[PDB]
Amino acid sequence: TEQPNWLMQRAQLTPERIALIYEDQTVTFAELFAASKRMAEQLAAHSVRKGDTAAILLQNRAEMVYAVHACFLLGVKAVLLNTKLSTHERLFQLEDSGSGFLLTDSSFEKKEYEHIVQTIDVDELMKEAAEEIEIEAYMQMDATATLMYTSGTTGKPKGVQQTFGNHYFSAVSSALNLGITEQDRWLIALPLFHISGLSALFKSVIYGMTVVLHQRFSVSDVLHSINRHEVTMISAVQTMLASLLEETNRCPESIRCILLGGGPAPLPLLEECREKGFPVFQSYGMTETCSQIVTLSPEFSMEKLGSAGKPLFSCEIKIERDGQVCEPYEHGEIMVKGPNVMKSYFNRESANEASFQNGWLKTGDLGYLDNEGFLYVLDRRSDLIISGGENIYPAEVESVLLSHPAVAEAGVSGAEDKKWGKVPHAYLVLHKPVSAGELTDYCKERLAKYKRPKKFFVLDRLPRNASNKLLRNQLKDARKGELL
Amino acid sequence: TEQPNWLMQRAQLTPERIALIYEDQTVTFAELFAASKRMAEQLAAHSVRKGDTAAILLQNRAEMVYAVHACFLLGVKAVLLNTKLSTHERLFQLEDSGSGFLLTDSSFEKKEYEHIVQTIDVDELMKEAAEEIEIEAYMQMDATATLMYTSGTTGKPKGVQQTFGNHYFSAVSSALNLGITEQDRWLIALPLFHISGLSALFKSVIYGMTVVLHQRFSVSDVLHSINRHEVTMISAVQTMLASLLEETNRCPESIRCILLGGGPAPLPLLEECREKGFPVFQSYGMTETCSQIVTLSPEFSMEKLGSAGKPLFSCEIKIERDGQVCEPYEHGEIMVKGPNVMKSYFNRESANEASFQNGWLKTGDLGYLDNEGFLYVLDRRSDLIISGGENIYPAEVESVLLSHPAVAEAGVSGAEDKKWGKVPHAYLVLHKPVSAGELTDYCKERLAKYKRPKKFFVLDRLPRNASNKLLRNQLKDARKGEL
Ligand SMILES: CC(C)(COP(=O)(O)OP(=O)(O)OC[C@H]1O[C@@H](n2cnc3c(N)ncnc32)[C@H](O)[C@@H]1OP(=O)(O)O)[C@@H](O)C(=O)NCCC(=O)NCCNC(=O)CCC(=O)c1ccccc1C(=O)O
Ligand SMILES: CC(C)(COP(=O)(O)OP(=O)(O)OC[C@H]1O[C@@H](n2cnc3c(N)ncnc32)[C@H](O)[C@@H]1OP(=O)(O)O)[C@@H](O)C(=O)NCCC(=O)NCCNC(=O)CCC(=O)c1ccccc1C(=O)O
Ligand SMILES: Nc1ncnc2c1ncn2[C@@H]1O[C@H](COP(=O)(O)O)[C@@H](O)[C@H]1O
Ligand SMILES: Nc1ncnc2c1ncn2[C@@H]1O[C@H](COP(=O)(O)O)[C@@H](O)[C@H]1O
Ligand SMILES: [Ca+2]
Ligand SMILES: [Ca+2]
Ligand SMILES: [Mg+2]
Ligand SMILES: [Mg+2]
Ligand SMILES: [Mg+2]
Ligand SMILES: [Mg+2]
Ligand SMILES: [Mg+2]
Ligand SMILES: [Mg+2]
Ligand SMILES: [Mg+2]
Ligand SMILES: [Mg+2]
Ligand SMILES: [Mg+2]
Ligand SMILES: [Mg+2]
Ligand SMILES: [Mg+2]
Ligand SMILES: [Mg+2]
Ligand code: NA
Ligand code: NA
Ligand code: NA
Ligand code: NA
Ligand code: NA
Ligand code: NA
Ligand code: NA
Ligand code: NA
Ligand code: NA
Ligand code: NA
Ligand code: NA
Ligand code: NA
Ligand code: NA
Repeated sequence: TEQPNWLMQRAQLTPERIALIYEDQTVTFAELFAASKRMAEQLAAHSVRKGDTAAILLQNRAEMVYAVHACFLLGVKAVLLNTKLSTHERLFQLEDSGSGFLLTDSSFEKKEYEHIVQTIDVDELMKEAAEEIEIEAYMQMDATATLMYTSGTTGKPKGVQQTFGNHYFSAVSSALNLGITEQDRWLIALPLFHISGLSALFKSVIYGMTVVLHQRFSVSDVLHSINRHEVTMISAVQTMLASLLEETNRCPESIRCILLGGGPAPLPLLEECREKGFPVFQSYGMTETCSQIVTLSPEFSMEKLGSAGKPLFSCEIKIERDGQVCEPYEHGEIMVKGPNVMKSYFNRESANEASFQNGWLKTGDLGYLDNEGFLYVLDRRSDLIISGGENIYPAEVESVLLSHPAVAEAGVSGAEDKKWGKVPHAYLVLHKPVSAGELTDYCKERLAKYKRPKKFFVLDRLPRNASNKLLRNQLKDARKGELL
Repeated sequence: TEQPNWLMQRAQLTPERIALIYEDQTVTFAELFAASKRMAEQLAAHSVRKGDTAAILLQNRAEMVYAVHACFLLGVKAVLLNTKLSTHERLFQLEDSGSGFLLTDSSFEKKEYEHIVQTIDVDELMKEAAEEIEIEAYMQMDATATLMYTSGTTGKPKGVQQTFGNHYFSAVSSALNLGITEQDRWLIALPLFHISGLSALFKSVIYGMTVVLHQRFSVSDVLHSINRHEVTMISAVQTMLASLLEETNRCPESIRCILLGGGPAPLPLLEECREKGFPVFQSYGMTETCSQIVTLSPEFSMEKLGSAGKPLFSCEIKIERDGQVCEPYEHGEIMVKGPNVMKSYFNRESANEASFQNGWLKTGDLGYLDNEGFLYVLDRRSDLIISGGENIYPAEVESVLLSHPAVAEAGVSGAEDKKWGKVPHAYLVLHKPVSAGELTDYCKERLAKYKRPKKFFVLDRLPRNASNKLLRNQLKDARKGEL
C-alpha cells in the first residue's frame, strides 16, 4: 500500500547524480531532496498541513520542481494550474479543487486569489527560516498525488485525481517500453502543469535520471541544450516537432527517443521524420492515463503510419460501440485500463459513473485496432479541438460567448491550421450587432488565449438535430458571413 | 489488483522476440504462450482446476518453463521442488503444500508419490489431445503464484508464498537498478526451482528479454553459450564465479552484469574479478524476498569490499538489536521491507508471527549499515550452512541423524571448504557403535547429497548452555574422526 518517498529514496541511493539542469543550475538528487524538504518546512510554517490541498501557479523552473516534491513530503495534494488561464478560469479550479493555498510568484497577480486561498510567493518563502519537520517518508499508492483539470466537454473542466501509484506505474511501463540506461537524460520544454512535463519529474526520481528543464520552447535553445547536455530523450507535441524539422535536416546524434504525444500529427511530418532519421515514438495518452498508454516504435512508423502503437506493459485497450466490442478495423470508442489510469474525477459523481464501465475508462475518442492490435485514433471528435497540444472544449468557449448580451446562440468548431493543427472558429446567432473585436475583448477576460476564436461567423440559425442538439461538425457548411 | 497475464501480454506485444534458448534451440514469446496454453489445456483434461496446487519436479528444460506458465494460465499455485531432495524430503513438501498434482517426467520415479498426489508425466502429457479452455487472462497481484521451501531452522522447511506482485516488483526493481535494453539476454545455469533461476523467467516476459537456459553448469559450455548468443547478464553463486575465473582471465565482451548471490563470497575472489574486468554485482536476497533485495554496483566493489550494497528501489532495510534501533556500524538483525517480500510462510502460524514485526521481515542474518547506508552481512549464523549456494539447516540434518537408533545426540556445523564455501560436519554422541559408512547409507535415504555430513565425529557430550540447548558454534572443538 506504500512505497518510500521516491525523491527521498533516490537521494539515499544516488545522491550525487544530477536530478535537474535548469539554465545555469545543476541540482543533484541530494540537493533536490534538501531543497524540497526545506520548502516543506517553510510551507508548514505558513500553516500548511497533511491532508491539505495546494495549487501551484508557476512557469517551468527549479522552484516549481521543489514545490511539487515539497507537497508530497508534507502529505499535501498538488493542484497544477495552467499559467495561460484567465483569472476567471483559475478561480473556478481553485474553488472546485478545495485548494487552501496557492504557491506562485511575483510574475502572477496574487491579490486576485486572496479571498479564496492563502497565497504564498515561493521566492519569498525560500528566504525564511523555519523549524525542521519530520517529512512524510512514505507515499501511499492509492492516495491522490496531483490534480490536473481537463475534459471540459460540458463547459466546466474536471479535476483528474492522479495517484502516486498511477505515476509510478506510468514511469515503470514507459521504462519497460523504451529501455533505461544511466546515460539517459530527458529534456522537458513543455509545461510542467501538463502531465507531459510533470511525468518526467517522476521518471527522474524513480529511474535516477537527469531532466533538462526549459521554461519556454525555442528550437535553437533546445538544439544548443541537447548538444551541451548530451540529451537522449525529449517530449514533444507535433507543433514542436514541426518547428524542430523546420530548423534542421538532421537529428542530434545523442537523441534516441522523441516522445510525441498530445494530439494527431500530420502524416507528411511523420514521414519526413522517418526519412531524415528522427526517432519519433508516436503515442496516445491523456491526463486521465497520467501520460502515454499506447506507443508506436519507429520501426513500425511507416508500416503502421497513422497508428499510435500498442498498449504499454500492464495496460489494456479495446474498442467498443454501444457496449459491443468491435472487430478489427471496425470503428468505435477507445476504452483503456491499467494501473496508470486515474482514480476518478474529483467531485464529479455523474461523470465518474458515466466514464467507467467495469474497470475500463471511456476516453471519448474514436478509433480502431488493426489485425495485429495496433491502435488507430480517428480525428472525429467535435467536442474537443487540439491546438498546439492544448485541449480546447467547444462547450467552454460557447458558454463564454453565449453569456454576452448580444449573442443568442453559439457554436464552436475546429478549423485546420498549418501551425497549430486546429484552431477554434465561432458561429453566432446575434440579438444585436457586435464586432469581432468586441467579442475578442470579452473572451480575453474569460478564456486562455489559445481558446479564443480566431474567426467569427454570423448566422440566422445553427444546424441542430431533431432534439435541438447543436451539430458542431456542420457549422463550417452553414449559411454565414464573416463577422468583422 | 490485477494485471494481464505477463506471458500473454508479452506475446501480444513482441511475439517474434526470442523468449527462450535451450540446447541452442529458440522459442519465441508467441511459441512460448502457445506451448504453455497447450499444456494448460492438457492439465485441465487431467482435472487440474483453478485454485488447485501443483508441484513441479523437473530439471531445467523448456518443458519446465511451459509448466510454470501453464499453472499461471490455469490459476494453479506452482510448488517448485528441489530435484536433489530424497523421496522422503519431497513427500513432506508434497503433503505440507497441499499439492493435488505432481508434474514431473520419467527421469524421476513417479510411483513413489502416487499415494499423496496425482502424478503427471510432462512428456506423455504433451502428446495428448485436449479441448481448448478459457485461460486466466489476468494475474491477481496479491495471489500466491509460487511456493518454494526453505528455512528449515526448526528441522522442517517452510513454504514461502510468493505472489504475482512480489515477482513483478522484484523484476521492476532489478531493472531500475541494472537498466534494461532490447539487446539484453540473461543466461541461467542455476536451478529453476530456486528463485535465483525462476525469477529470470518473470524478468523475461515482463521485459521481453531472452533467457538462455542451461540444464547444468559447466564453465566451458557457459562461455561458449555467452559468445554464441551474445549474453549480457548472468546469475551466479560464488562457487560458479570461482570456476569461471579458473578457466578464463577475460570476461566475455558482451557480459555487462554478473549478478552474484546466494551466500558470502571470498574477498580475494571479488578483488580478482574487478581487477580482471568481471562486472560482478554482489547481492543479498533470499527465497523470502523473491530474489535480490540489496545489491552492490562494481563502482563500489572496492571501496565497499565486503558489502552487499544498497536496497533496490521501493525496498528498505534496517538493523535492530532486541527491538532497538542500531546506529551505523552497530551489529544487529537485518530486517527488510518491500513489495517483493513474501506474503507469508504457508501454514506456519508461529513462524509468521515471529518473523514479521510491524510490516518488516526478520531475516535471521546479522549485519550492520555503514554511514552511507551500505549493508555488511556478518557471517555468524550457525543455524544455516551454505554449500555452493545451497542452504543446509543443521536442525534438519541433526533430526535425521538423531532418528538413527545408534545416535543419542547430534550437532551439525559448517566446516570451511575451498570449493563449496562450507560443508556440514556431524558431531555425535552414540548409544551403540556405528560406522561412518552406515550413517552415510542411512542419510542417503533422507537427505539431499549436499546436506549429508562430509565428516563424522564422536564425542561424550556436546557443547550446551544452561537450558541444555546446543551451542553449534562451539562444536569444532574438540573430538576424534569417525571412520
Ligand atoms: C507548442 C508550444 C511549444 C508553442 O509555444 P510557443 O510559445 O513556443 O510557440 P511559438 O512558435 O514560439 O509562438 C508563440 C505564439 O504562438 C501562441 N501560442 C502558443 N501556444 C499556442 C497554442 N497551443 N495554441 C495556439 N496558440 C499558441 C502564443 O500565444 C504566441 O502568440 P503571439 O502572441 O505571437 O500571437 C506550446 O503551446 C506547448 O508547450 N504545447 C504543449 C502543451 C502540452 O504539453 N500538451 C500535452 C498535453 N497532453 C498531455 O500532457 C497528455 C499526453 C502526454 O502525456 C504527452 C504529450 C506530449 C509528449 C509526451 C507525452 C507523454 O505521454 O509523456
Ligand atoms: C554450484 C553448482 C553450479 C555446482 O553444481 P555442479 O553439479 O555443476 O558442480 P560440479 O563440481 O560440476 O559437480 C560435481 C559434484 O558436485 C556435487 N554438488 C553439486 N552441487 C553441490 C553443492 N551445492 N554442494 C555440495 N556438493 C555439490 C554434486 O554431487 C556433483 O556430482 P555429480 O552428480 O554431478 O556426479 C550448483 O550447486 C548450483 O547450481 N548452485 C546454485 C544453486 C542456487 O541457485 N542457489 C541460490 C539459492 N538462493 C536464491 O535463489 C535466493 C538469492 C537469489 O535469488 C540469487 C542467487 C544467486 C544469483 C542471483 C540471485 C538473484 O537475486 O537473482
Ligand atoms: N496519437 C494521438 N492521436 C490523436 N489524438 C491524440 C493522440 N494522443 C492524444 N490524443 C488526444 O489528446 C487527448 C488528451 O487530452 P488530455 O490528456 O485530457 O488533455 C486525448 O483524449 C486524445 O483525444
Ligand atoms: N551477499 C550475501 N552475503 C552473505 N549471505 C548471503 C548473501 N546473499 C544471500 N545470503 C544468504 O542466503 C540466505 C537466503 O537463502 P534462501 O532463504 O534459500 O533464499 C540469506 O538468509 C543469507 O544468509
Ligand atoms: Ca490492466
Ligand atoms: Ca521473483
Ligand atoms: Mg495534461
Ligand atoms: Mg517558441
Ligand atoms: Mg447571450
Ligand atoms: Mg436581448
Ligand atoms: Mg523459434
Ligand atoms: Mg491470479
Ligand atoms: Mg534461511
Ligand atoms: Mg558442473
Ligand atoms: Mg510485500
Ligand atoms: Mg501479500
Ligand atoms: Mg492465521
Ligand atoms: Mg537415535
Ligand atoms: Na544547487
Ligand atoms: Na505533514
Ligand atoms: Na556533440
Ligand atoms: Na476483421
Ligand atoms: Na478503417
Ligand atoms: Na464517452
Ligand atoms: Na489537427
Ligand atoms: Na447571415
Ligand atoms: Na532430468
Ligand atoms: Na487479451
Ligand atoms: Na496460520
Ligand atoms: Na508479529
Ligand atoms: Na541436537
